[PDB]
Amino acid sequence: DEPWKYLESEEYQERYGSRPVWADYRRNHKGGVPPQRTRKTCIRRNKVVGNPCPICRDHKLHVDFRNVKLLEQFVCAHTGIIFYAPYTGVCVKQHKRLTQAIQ
Amino acid sequence: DFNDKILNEPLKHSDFFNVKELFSVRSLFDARVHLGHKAGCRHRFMEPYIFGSRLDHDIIDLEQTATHLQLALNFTAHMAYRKGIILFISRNRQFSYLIENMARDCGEYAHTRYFRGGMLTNARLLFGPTVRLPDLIIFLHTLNNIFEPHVAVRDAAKMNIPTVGIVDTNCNPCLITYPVPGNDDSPLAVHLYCRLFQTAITRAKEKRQQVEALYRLQ
Amino acid sequence: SFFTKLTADELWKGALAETGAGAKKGRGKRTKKKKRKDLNRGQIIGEGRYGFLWPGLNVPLMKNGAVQTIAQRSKEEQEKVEADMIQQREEWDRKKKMKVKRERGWSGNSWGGISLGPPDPGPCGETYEDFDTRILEVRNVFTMTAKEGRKKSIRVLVAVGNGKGAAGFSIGKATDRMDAFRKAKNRAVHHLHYIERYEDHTIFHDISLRFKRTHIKMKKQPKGYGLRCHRAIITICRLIGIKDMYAKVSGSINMLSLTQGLFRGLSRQETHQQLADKKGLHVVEIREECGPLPIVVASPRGPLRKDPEPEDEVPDVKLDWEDVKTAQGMKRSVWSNLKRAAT
Amino acid sequence: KNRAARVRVSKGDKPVTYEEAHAPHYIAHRKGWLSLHTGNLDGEDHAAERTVEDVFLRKFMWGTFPGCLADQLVLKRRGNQLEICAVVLRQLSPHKYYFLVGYSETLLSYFYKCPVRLHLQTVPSKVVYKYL
RNA sequence: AUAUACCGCCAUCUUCAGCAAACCCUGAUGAAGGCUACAAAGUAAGCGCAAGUACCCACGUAAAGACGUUAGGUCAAGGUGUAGCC
Ligand SMILES: [Mg+2]
Ligand SMILES: [Mg+2]
Ligand SMILES: [Mg+2]
Ligand SMILES: [Mg+2]
Ligand SMILES: [Mg+2]
Ligand SMILES: [Mg+2]
Ligand SMILES: [Zn+2]
Ligand SMILES: [Zn+2]
Repeated sequence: DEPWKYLESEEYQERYGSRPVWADYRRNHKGGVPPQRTRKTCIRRNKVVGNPCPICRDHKLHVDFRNVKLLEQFVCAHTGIIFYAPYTGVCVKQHKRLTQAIQ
Repeated sequence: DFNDKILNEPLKHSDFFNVKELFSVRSLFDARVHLGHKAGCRHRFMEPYIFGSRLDHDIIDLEQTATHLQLALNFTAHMAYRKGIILFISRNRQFSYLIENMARDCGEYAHTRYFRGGMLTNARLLFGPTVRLPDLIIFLHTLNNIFEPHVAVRDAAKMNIPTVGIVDTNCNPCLITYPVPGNDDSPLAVHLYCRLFQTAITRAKEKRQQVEALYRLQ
Repeated sequence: SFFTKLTADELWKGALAETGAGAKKGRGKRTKKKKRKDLNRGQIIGEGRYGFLWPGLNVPLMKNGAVQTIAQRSKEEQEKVEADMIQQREEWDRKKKMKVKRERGWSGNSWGGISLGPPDPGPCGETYEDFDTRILEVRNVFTMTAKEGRKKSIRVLVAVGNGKGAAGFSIGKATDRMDAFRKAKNRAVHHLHYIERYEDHTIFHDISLRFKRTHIKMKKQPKGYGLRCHRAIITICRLIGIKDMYAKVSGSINMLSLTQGLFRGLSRQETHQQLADKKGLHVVEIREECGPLPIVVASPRGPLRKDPEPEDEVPDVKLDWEDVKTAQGMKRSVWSNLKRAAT
Repeated sequence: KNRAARVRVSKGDKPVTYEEAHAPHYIAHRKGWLSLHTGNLDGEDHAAERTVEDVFLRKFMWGTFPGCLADQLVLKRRGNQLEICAVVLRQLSPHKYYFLVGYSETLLSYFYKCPVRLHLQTVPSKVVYKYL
């Protein structure tokens, strides 16, 4: 569904709970500190890559300016600065799209 | 809730069981509780309890002595009124017979013989899964024969068990909850402590029984 | 022959060879292992090559209130049942051999970020569901003996916490890994340290200390700062319930000493109410988000002191040239500020 | 160190039966012989036949009541008539039990040309002598 | 072929007396250690020793003799894992 009713739906609640979405994701990378630049994208030519970010694996989700209670979870409620892609675990392309949406 | 009311009623009152009447510094000085070992046997943590020194010997401050003794007696009597289990320890063989006899007379229990390893810590494995370990420990002799702290103060401080030990100049009152400075070695002092404790716990018991009988009437 | 044949348990023993020099000495072998199987449980006793239908055991004795009689299973349904049994055995072997997915903690082949679940219930009855466990470190200790030579003993260190300011570490040693885990878990749930915290997510003030040549400097930080500390410290903070701070370890590195010093410090930290009752003044907090506004933290429970503290000018205070550099900005290091993962 | 009809000591999680815990030097001292015949006595004969046939019988019965037995067999040959005694578990049904009982009894009778009978005692779970 | 895959069966120290699951404690919660009886932290399942049984006794002799070492011997009592002739 293009609208945001997928979030009010119960499957979101049971699939996530009260915690944010990024809290579940984890990155596979080299040893110690991970790289500073995330992957370019999770989908290519309608082909998904292993260990994709949550917004990309859940195709029912939609990056949209209007889904306020959705996208409020990345930027901290205590500090207006958005989290960075190495933090929230998402790829750079969807991160940029989300920056444009939030702006 | 009336049970909690009865449990809490004695708390607000100070000297509610009338324990101060038992002891007086006259009696302590007569029983020679004010004595202490030599300065060589002196202990740092015991310094502030020493009133002074005379003839390479030590003397205890009887005001502090009476204060700590009043506190100890009040605590023991409150716990006896709360039915809290009490256990005596005195590794000194000089008074084991007397201590066991007075323990029988009180109804509370004692252990003057050799203390076995992990008696209280592993007490569940030793005795059984469910055993009500004692709620109060007291010490007529804190140090053992070779003069280091008995394992009981340590394991009691571990398992959060309250302790009431009489501390001589050699003893370490750090772990003790209600340490009473005095003369561990003198028989007059031993007999005085035993009489005071038995009278106090018996008063607490009989007061509990008469109060609960009054409430059964009401 | 039939007499030369023999039963299954000794056969499996001799075939698997768990004993002998292989297993002894710890030499083992190069990652070859035959898994035990049970064939008697699989097939029911009735069927064979020639499928006589048995009213006694293979078919129900009575049907339609009529005793049955011996009959023949034709080859078509015989092959059908044989293919069904082949498929069933294949499914059994598949279900047996599969992946094992223990959540990735600090790294693969490391027992760092893994939790063993709550401690075991007590004998008298003590539900420890509130506690979460974590394994900080495990190593293969070896001590030698006359006859058997090297004797290996797994040593493990664990931590436990509510997430509510109460937590505790412990150590366990045993010949078996699971046994050491259990021992240390029980030891930890018995040994608990409580520590206060300022606003449910921070320590009260900065703590610098040394312990067995292991220096630690942990620094309070405000909300939304994150946990930038040693990974063991991150696990311990997650157990305790504090969500953000900073910390730098200096000198040696040894997680058990580190933990013991950390708990010593977090226990020796002073609360604001206790500090007020000690000093005799009102605490005053000033924020950057909030303007020049004094936020009262705690007041002395006793009577307030009449005179204020004299201003301490050019105070005698020892500090760290590292913090001086970080404050002055002349420091340069690529490793300081990185875009690391969540906490 | 001898290894003969004795179970290795484990940590204490191995249920073991009376005879399986006891050693082969406790045969007459603290055990009984599973079989009872007279071929072993002096002057008699056919003892080799007795042994081979009783081994065959033990194997056949173990394999025709598989997964239900929990102990060794007892053989009792009084002159002509042969008697068997077993201990089993109540896993399978009495239908199964009686059917296979009759089956094996008839087989033994026709094989040995001898009158055969067997008895079996049920137990909920195997009786353990010790934990080794 | 592999006893350097093993079971099964045994030599060995053994003409030993220790081995120990499960708990507690000390060492700053390190590898490790835990003995003082006019007693100071050790408690102990179980195995073994021992005891009892066999020969003529209660002694003696047999028997028994754990945990482990020699990658000890034995794929040739027998079977079996792996690799081969088929
Ligand atoms: Mg890896
Ligand atoms: Mg021999
Ligand atoms: Mg060999
Ligand atoms: Mg011999
Ligand atoms: Mg013997
Ligand atoms: Mg060899
Ligand atoms: Zn993506
Ligand atoms: Zn003295």
